[PDB]
Amino acid sequence: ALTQPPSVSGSPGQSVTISCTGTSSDIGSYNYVSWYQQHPGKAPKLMIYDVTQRPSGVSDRFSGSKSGNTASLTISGLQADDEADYYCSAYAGRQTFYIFGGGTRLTV
Amino acid sequence: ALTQPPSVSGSPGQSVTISCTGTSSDIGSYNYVSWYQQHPGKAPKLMIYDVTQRPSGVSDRFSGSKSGNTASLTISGLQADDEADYYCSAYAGRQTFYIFGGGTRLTV
Amino acid sequence: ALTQPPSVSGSPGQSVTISCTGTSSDIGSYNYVSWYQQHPGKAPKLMIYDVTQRPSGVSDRFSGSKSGNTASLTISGLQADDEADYYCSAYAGRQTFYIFGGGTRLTV
Amino acid sequence: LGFLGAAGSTMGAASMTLTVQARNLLSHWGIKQLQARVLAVEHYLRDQQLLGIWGCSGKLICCTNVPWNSSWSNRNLSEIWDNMTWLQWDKEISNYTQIIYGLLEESQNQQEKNEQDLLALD
Amino acid sequence: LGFLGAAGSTMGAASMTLTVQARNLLSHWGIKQLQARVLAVEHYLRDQQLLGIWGCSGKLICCTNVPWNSSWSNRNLSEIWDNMTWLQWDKEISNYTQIIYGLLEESQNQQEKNEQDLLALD
Amino acid sequence: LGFLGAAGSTMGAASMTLTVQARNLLSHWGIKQLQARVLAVEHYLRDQQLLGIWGCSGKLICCTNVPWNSSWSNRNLSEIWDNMTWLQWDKEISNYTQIIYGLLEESQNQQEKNEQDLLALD
Amino acid sequence: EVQLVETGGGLVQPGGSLKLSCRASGYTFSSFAMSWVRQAPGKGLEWVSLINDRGGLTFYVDSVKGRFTISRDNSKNTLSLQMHSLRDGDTAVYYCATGGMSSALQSSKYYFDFWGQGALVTV
Amino acid sequence: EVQLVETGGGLVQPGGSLKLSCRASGYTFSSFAMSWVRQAPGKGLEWVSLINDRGGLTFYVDSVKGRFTISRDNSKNTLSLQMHSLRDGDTAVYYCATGGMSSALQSSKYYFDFWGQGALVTV
Amino acid sequence: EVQLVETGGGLVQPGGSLKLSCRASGYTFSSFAMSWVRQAPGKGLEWVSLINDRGGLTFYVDSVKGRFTISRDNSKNTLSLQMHSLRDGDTAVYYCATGGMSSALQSSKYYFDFWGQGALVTV
Ligand SMILES: *[C@@H]1O[C@H](CO)[C@@H](O[C@@H]2O[C@H](CO)[C@@H](O)[C@H](O)[C@H]2NC(C)=O)[C@H](O)[C@H]1NC(C)=O
Ligand SMILES: *[C@@H]1O[C@H](CO)[C@@H](O[C@@H]2O[C@H](CO)[C@@H](O)[C@H](O)[C@H]2NC(C)=O)[C@H](O)[C@H]1NC(C)=O
Ligand SMILES: *[C@@H]1O[C@H](CO)[C@@H](O[C@@H]2O[C@H](CO)[C@@H](O)[C@H](O)[C@H]2NC(C)=O)[C@H](O)[C@H]1NC(C)=O
Ligand SMILES: *[C@@H]1O[C@H](CO)[C@@H](O)[C@H](O)[C@H]1NC(C)=O
Ligand SMILES: *[C@@H]1O[C@H](CO)[C@@H](O)[C@H](O)[C@H]1NC(C)=O
Ligand SMILES: *[C@@H]1O[C@H](CO)[C@@H](O)[C@H](O)[C@H]1NC(C)=O
Ligand SMILES: *[C@@H]1O[C@H](CO)[C@@H](O)[C@H](O)[C@H]1NC(C)=O
Ligand SMILES: *[C@@H]1O[C@H](CO)[C@@H](O)[C@H](O)[C@H]1NC(C)=O
Ligand SMILES: *[C@@H]1O[C@H](CO)[C@@H](O)[C@H](O)[C@H]1NC(C)=O
Ligand SMILES: *[C@@H]1O[C@H](CO)[C@@H](O)[C@H](O)[C@H]1NC(C)=O
Ligand SMILES: *[C@@H]1O[C@H](CO)[C@@H](O)[C@H](O)[C@H]1NC(C)=O
Ligand SMILES: *[C@@H]1O[C@H](CO)[C@@H](O)[C@H](O)[C@H]1NC(C)=O
Repeated sequence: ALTQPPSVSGSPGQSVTISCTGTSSDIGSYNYVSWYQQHPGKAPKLMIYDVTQRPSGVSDRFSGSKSGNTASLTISGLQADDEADYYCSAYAGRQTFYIFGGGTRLTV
Repeated sequence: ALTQPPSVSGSPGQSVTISCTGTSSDIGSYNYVSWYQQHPGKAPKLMIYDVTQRPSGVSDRFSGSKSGNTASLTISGLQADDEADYYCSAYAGRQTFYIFGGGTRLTV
Repeated sequence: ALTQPPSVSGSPGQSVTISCTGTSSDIGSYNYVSWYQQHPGKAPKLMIYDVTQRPSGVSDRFSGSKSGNTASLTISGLQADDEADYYCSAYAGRQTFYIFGGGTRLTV
Repeated sequence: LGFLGAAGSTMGAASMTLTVQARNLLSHWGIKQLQARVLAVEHYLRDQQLLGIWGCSGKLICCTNVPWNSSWSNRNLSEIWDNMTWLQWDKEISNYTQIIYGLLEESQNQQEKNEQDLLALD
Repeated sequence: LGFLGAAGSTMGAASMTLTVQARNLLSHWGIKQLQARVLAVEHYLRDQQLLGIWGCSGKLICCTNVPWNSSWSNRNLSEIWDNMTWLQWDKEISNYTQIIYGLLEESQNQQEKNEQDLLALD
Repeated sequence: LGFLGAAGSTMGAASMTLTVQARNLLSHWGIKQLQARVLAVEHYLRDQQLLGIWGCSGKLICCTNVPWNSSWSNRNLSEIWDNMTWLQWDKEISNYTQIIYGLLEESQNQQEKNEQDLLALD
Repeated sequence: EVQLVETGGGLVQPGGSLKLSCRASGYTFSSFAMSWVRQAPGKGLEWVSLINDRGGLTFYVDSVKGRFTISRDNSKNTLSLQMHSLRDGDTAVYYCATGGMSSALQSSKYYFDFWGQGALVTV
Repeated sequence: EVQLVETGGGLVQPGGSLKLSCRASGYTFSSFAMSWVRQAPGKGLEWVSLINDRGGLTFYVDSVKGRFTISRDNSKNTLSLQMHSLRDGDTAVYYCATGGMSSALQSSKYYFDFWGQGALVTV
Repeated sequence: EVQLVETGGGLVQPGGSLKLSCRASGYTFSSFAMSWVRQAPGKGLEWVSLINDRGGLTFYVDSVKGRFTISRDNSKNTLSLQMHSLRDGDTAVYYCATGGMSSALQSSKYYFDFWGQGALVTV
């Protein structure tokens, strides 16, 4: 699995970073790392895809990047509405197809 | 190997069942399970093939079936002449070709 | 690796044999076993190739053979100038390409 | 044997002479002789085009993913290969030829698309 | 649809009718009719020869190792396949056809040589 | 180079120009001109048929399972590829061409049958 | 509005079987690849299976490779999953999702755009 | 009457080699695939090798894969087995048998119809 | 006179990278396959990588397979090796050598004919 360690937090209005560490070939070679916002009892919402892209419906608060074998999600100024688990996932070379990371909890 | 546990017995005229348990993909997926009658010092004789078929020269006493991952040989009314070891074998997916079971002894 | 055990020696003018033992498929199936003369701080020189061949520039002193899964280098009458480490190597079936043996030291 | 020597042989036995037959497909008055040669070429190319379309472009014998329907003159398996000649077989299933060919074309286009998708998986 | 039925369809949709088009390439006064048939055959063979040369000898659809150059009318990916017909595409890149073909031939000869070397590794 | 530019080059060097030569095989009075074109097509098809029969249907270069016999003008390996032209080679082995072709056909039919059997192993 | 709605599920004994299904609308069903994603109670997300848009190519996570079947019916706009030889380890919410692989003519994604709410399967 | 008759065998030192052969009649030799089956003294049956009817395809159990050769001569109606680099673990009766794979035109069997009596090999 | 002359090398921190190169003359560069061979301080010889004469086929020892790149420029008569993600275990002299595989038209060798003196790489 990918690792997104527990836990991330901050006050409303502060920025936070949620990490996602892979291994070697998975997020190292493939620029297909996505991030999801998981509410406690609701289906997850897509925030980030590829490395830096976000779908329509996702605000400017969510952005991200990748370097080496580690990816991250950045929230530019945290809202109380962002108290969700975050998950990263990535393409796994047509061998395992997709690897989800252990997720991590964001507290505002 | 396939397992045909020791031992099976009965009085003359009684029916008996000889089992043959496989694993998952071998006798589960391939309907090519045969049974042989092995005399103590003679080459084995074919009794059953596929699942339910028998060659000419084999009497009505021998019949059989398969379900799940387990096969069996049924003797409809046991003769003293049937005191032989029984062996089951099956096709193994072009990987190992044929798997013989450990055999089992029939006593009348 | 291939094994050329330590150590080989003899007086000037004596013949010596340097062994190289492989496994099964490597020098057993491929007649591509070479020998090199390694000076203490210089690049190695090719002595033997295939099984019995030697390149121009290599004198009659160096000859060799292979049998079973073991190869050897023969020096027909040892010079003080032959105090070098010897290495054997061989083709490895397009899997590992080349296997070098642990080398061995010749003392005159 | 030689050309058509296997014509009276069983279908199974005759499968060993495909090479022989294949080579003999290629190996004003004069204008009609020329016309005949041109038409022979077009016929040859049509057979080759079908083999290409069906995914069997460079083989005398090949397999496909179309199952045999029992409605297509089910005559067992060993009876067809051991006790029948190709001349007879060609009559036994003459009304199914177009059906089979259509199926062979469809179960190729499906395969090419699946291969194309797989080649796009990084 | 039928022959050329997909001509007004998008490039993507039309990829499913390649079989239909392929079959309709084959399926003194009289001498000019004969000449036309001969020329049609030569044309057919030239297209087949290119597919052979490029390493795509028995496929209606195949992939190559030549990257698409952005200079060759970069029109995105989904725009080409979903909002354009083949007739339009053939004009969008008409000046690059010879360049592409040359590249396809070169990045075949390189592949055949690499395969030949690998088959010589014991 | 260009067409036949490699004719005087060594066999090895000339192996890089196969594409060039292949493309130039395709690229009452009038009736004799028409006849010549038809015959050229038949010749072309015969060469293609052999490549198909031998299991080398879509390659300019391919390998086979027929060993080289030393009786077939054994001229070493490097001497043939580096110090000889194709024109010379074609004379060095002109009396073995039919033998080699027969072997190439046989050691194909054997391969097709083995492949067919393997595809029947569940 | 794109919606994926799962049904089926329930508690099944280990060694048993069940089938899930997902109906979908708001998009052309036949234009997208789909998958099932597992949410174990405390694990969150595991990929289980992927099917292409024509329903001809399927891929599985090794752990269900010999047990699960992913299938489609594009006339019904239905995705389905047949799970055999169930284990307790398969207890999870199973989500219907669109995304993953594509047609090779249309900007392959390798991510999931839409999610249903998921069926709950207990074993 | 179909008969398979083995010869050869005997005691050989570990690390040595020997060859077995089987003559056969009562059927067209060339019409059937054949195999060798091992009967270790107390194990009963182990498959060792399979050869098709034309003598072109051979298959082996992994344990003899790098050591044994199975071969045929259809003019002699002879099946043979060359065993190299023998181990004590190879002590067994080796049976000549007809069956296993087939021609793909003729009802593949995947079972053995006939057995010889077997050669005894001790290592 | 055939000569292979290495350059580059030096001490690099673990996790870093460096590139080696070898210039060569006295022979047609483009006519021979080349390789890099490692001489660890006390191990003597380990094969690392092989490249064919046209620079299109490369082979690696598994231990550097995901880290090293072997490349050629036949106009410059230069062989080169890029080593990424270096480990202490890679400390060695790296030799430029000609030999190994060949063109398949020219008496494949499977041995090394010429050696340079090698670059020293410390990690
Ligand atoms: C074998 O051929 C028969 C005859 O055409 C097929 O049966 C028909 O299948 C269609 C499919 O919708 C039905 O509408 C027809 O009514 C069927 N005909 C009869 C007489 O029942 C059959 O499906 C074919 N089987 C295979 C495996 O292709
Ligand atoms: C795409 O096409 C362009 C245009 O021909 C190529 O650019 C040329 O590359 C050559 C290579 O030496 C240069 O000399 C030219 O000056 C380049 N032209 C321009 C306008 O810069 C380009 O390399 C091609 N790209 C690919 C990937 O093939
Ligand atoms: C190479 O060609 C020679 C010449 O034809 C072959 O030798 C002949 O083999 C047949 C086989 O039965 C013998 O009957 C002939 O008497 C042989 N001729 C001579 C002159 O000895 C040879 O076998 C061929 N080798 C290969 C590998 O095909
Ligand atoms: C013709 O029929 C006879 C009947 O026994 C058979 O032996 C013979 O081989 C057949 N010939 C061919 C060419 O099949
Ligand atoms: C038809 O196939 C069955 C399948 O076993 C076979 O037993 C039967 O003999 C065959 N009939 C003929 C005429 O060959
Ligand atoms: C084809 O249809 C005709 C129509 O009468 C029938 O007589 C003939 O036997 C059919 N052929 C086959 C192979 O069924
Ligand atoms: C023609 O254009 C219309 C516009 O909506 C489209 O719906 C239709 O499918 C098109 N026809 C073809 C053959 O693409
Ligand atoms: C061009 O490609 C980009 C890549 O994401 C896409 O977003 C954009 O919509 C495309 N343009 C058109 C006209 O499709
Ligand atoms: C091809 O070149 C001509 C020269 O004027 C130009 O007008 C035309 O648009 C070009 N075609 C393409 C596809 O660029
Ligand atoms: C012709 O022979 C000369 C002799 O040195 C050689 O250099 C030249 O390359 C040859 N030309 C061709 C086309 O091989
Ligand atoms: C013939 O082949 C041998 C094999 O090593 C080679 O040494 C010899 O030089 C070759 N002869 C010629 C003329 O190339
Ligand atoms: C072919 O046979 C003729 C018969 O005299 C002989 O002169 C010629 O040299 C032979 N060609 C070859 C390649 O041996």
